[PDB]
Amino acid sequence: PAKDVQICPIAVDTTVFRSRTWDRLKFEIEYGLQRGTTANSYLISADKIALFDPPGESFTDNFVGTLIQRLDLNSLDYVILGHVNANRAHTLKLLLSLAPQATIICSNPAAQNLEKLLADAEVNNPIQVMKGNDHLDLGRGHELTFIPTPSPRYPGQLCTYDPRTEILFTDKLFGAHVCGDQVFDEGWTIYQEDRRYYFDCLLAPAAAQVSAALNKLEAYPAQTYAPSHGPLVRYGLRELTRNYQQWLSEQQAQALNVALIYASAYGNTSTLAQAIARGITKAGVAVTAINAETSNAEEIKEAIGKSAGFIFGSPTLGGHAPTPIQTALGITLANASKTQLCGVFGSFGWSGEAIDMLENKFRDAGFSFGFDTIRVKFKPTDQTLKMCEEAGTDFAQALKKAE
Ligand SMILES: [Cl-]
Repeated sequence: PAKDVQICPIAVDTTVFRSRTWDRLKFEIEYGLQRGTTANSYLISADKIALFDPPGESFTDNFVGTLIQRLDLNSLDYVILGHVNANRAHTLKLLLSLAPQATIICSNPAAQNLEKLLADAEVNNPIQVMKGNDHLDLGRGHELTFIPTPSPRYPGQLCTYDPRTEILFTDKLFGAHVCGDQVFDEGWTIYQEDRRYYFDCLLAPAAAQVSAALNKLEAYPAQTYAPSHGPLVRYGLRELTRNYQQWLSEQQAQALNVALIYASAYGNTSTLAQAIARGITKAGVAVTAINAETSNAEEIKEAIGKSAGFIFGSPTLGGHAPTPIQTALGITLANASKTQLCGVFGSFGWSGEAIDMLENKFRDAGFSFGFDTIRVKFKPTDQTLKMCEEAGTDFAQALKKAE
């Protein structure tokens, strides 16, 4: 059917707003099972009123339209962000015009990102940054605790625990891209494929960071996970968590590993990276995704230190690679043995010099390539993604053959 907003009370003072779509939201590998999705927003209305995670651009208008019918937006005290991107920032522009009094609650990386993304918006709501073990009291026992859970794709990711309701707001962790009528997750098997596919696409290339996150989240006695996507996780909570533990262990235990180092200004090269990673992991080879824009030098040395191959993905910005890709290249060249398999991909518009530069440097430095250098003009399509996944598989097979 058409996009809607499903509203449901879920705990004391707590309501979920699920923006639902039965169609494919984006051309991203994670939407591949084509079972639709939801973007979940949450409202805690106590002595103070907090809204978690307004949905992105496809959902902006239905969401604001629905929300104003339920809430006087001038009474909104807080907008809490589990993560930040241009997609979400679009909704925030409208929402914060209507709720000029509200304070933004988010992680420090999310904050810098938001400040960038809203540089030319007129909105100037204040931001309160939260780090681990910070609190925010909404009254009536809802003393929230914050838990940064960063990953290469979501550097600003922030989880939130509400002890009054025993809900852990988990943002991108523990979700599933599936649109259904059930607000809650009764039944294990119907969601099992979606949950594993979600893990495989989003989390497997960030296994060390995701393990670290789950380690922190164990300290909170959650009875429910309230994720960005899919049903709320109540009936499948323990089972899903044990499966995560097992899947993470599998990932970090595979004999071969690929360092996939990328950057992306508008998301295109990132979309390609996800696809290539999935082709690699589905072939039984681990991926350590590195977002060069947010990573540090020791991160890269470490990744290159344990990898059997490395792959660079880069956009072209004024005819050059982004600065973080240039510096990552140096660390890589300074540390990688010439026996590592090499790959190059990227998206571009008018020109793709960054790709050419990287291919040349790696060839000159005597590396063997595991797939033909990938060049995508502007926005990736379904076909593009499948080709990239197949390249990742190809890369993986080439590594396995080498032992
Ligand atoms: Cl983020």
